[PDB]
Amino acid sequence: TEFIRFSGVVNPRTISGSNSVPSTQVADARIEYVGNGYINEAQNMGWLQRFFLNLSPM
Amino acid sequence: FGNSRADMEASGGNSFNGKGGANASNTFSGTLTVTVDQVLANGNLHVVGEKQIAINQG
Ligand SMILES: O=C(O)[C@H]1C[C@@H](O)[C@@H](O)[C@@H]([C@H](O)CO)O1
Repeated sequence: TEFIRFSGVVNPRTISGSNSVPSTQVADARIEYVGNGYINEAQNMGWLQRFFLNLSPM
Repeated sequence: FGNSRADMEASGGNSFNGKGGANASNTFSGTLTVTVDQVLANGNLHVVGEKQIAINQG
């Protein structure tokens, strides 16, 4: 599953025509596009590799 | 000058070369909607804004 969530503050004067406003005109833009399942799990580093990345010298 | 008493031969050289340089460039091509923080005495507005984006894995 994919979750696309948006949050922000919109001035009720930049809304143009068909109730549409570009995200660049929204203050406090919070945009999340996350996924689940093994497809998302395959994009995680892995505990040992993450530890080496954060601690291993060079 | 009967012998090599006056016979003379000499050479000398002195070469020096120094160089130096430095560069610094930066670019930014975004658009961000900010919010007023306070109104100054002269009418200038203190604007602060923030936007968080979670594409995936970070
Ligand atoms: O007239 C001199 O004073 C010289 C003539 C060269 O021969 C010179 O080299 C020296 C030599 O050392 C004598 O042994 O003598």
